[PDB]
Amino acid sequence: GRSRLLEDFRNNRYPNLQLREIAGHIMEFSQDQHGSRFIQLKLERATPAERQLVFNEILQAAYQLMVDVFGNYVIQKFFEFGSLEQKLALAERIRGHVLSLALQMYGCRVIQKALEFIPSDQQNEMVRELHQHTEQLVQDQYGNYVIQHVLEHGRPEDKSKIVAEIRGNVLVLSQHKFASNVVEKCVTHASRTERAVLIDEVCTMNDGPHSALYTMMKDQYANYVVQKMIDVAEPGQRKIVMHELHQHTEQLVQDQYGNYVIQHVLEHGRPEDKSKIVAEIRGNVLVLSQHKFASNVVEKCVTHASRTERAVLIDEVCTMNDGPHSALYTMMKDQYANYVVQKMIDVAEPGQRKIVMHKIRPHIATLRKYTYGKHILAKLEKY
RNA sequence: UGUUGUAUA
Repeated sequence: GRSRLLEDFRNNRYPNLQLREIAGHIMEFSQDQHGSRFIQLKLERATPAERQLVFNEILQAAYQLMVDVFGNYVIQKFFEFGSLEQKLALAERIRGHVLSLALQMYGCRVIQKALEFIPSDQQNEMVRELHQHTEQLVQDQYGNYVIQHVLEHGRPEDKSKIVAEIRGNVLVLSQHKFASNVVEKCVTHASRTERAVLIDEVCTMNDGPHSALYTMMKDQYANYVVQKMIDVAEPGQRKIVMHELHQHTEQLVQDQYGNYVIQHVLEHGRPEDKSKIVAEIRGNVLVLSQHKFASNVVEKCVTHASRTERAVLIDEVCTMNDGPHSALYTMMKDQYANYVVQKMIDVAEPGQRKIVMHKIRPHIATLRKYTYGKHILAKLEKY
């Protein structure tokens, strides 16, 4: 199916091939893996005369290039390094097809490039086509990237229109694999008023017997939205969001997705929020350290809480008993809590580390017999 | 020895 020229260029002939030599073959080269990189490289150091010759061979069938696995890079080159007249002619071929391209695996790259480098009257013409289909775009595996592009670099008036389509479905779209990222970009990149309205929407609604925010923090996708809502909420709303988190801390530290929201607060939140999380953990360090999910939260607590809060959690482990065992001994033998013991050794202050080593000392000579306890021994060979 | 989400050769 390939021309002789393309086949030979692929098979190492013409090591000095120039743009002018492949006249009449631009469309075929563009739809070829190596023909496309050739045109892209050659365009970079090509004269305006050459670039225009290339452009005339792709303009008619430009759409076909936009939806091609290899040709879409060529279209993108002209949207970024072509003449004003070339950018505008390509925008004309796009007119009436923006939606199809934004829904397309390669077309959506071309749309984002066009939105970034064509003039304003053409950006607004292109965005006008999209505003009629925001609902579909927000949930599409490719269109969601085009919506996020507008939110990150578009003009405020256009961001506001995207917020209006999301205004009302924050809870549902936050649980959507593709749309949850758009909710994030709205929360981070829209106006102050629009961010507060979106955050307030889930603050004021209930999901049956659950608070909407609690549901979101348990969701595989919406937990990322809440983390962003925590990062950008103004102080008054932030306290409202955090109140839902604190009320459900015990549930969330044991949840497969909620435990990351708790850790996010421990690593990047305010210290008094960490102090309240620690106060819920206190008295349950033994049990939570043995939990697949909560054990990670216990680790973040001793790492990021205050000096005395960490000391309290470590001292609890040192002083509490598990039936006839010391809690430390039970923790060392557990598949998860052994990691907590190791982290506690690492972060303890020398005086407290000595107390930890004292409770560990009777067991050193027999840790090798334990599936997980032996990793305490392995670690201790650095102390 | 232990847990989270979409981008092109």
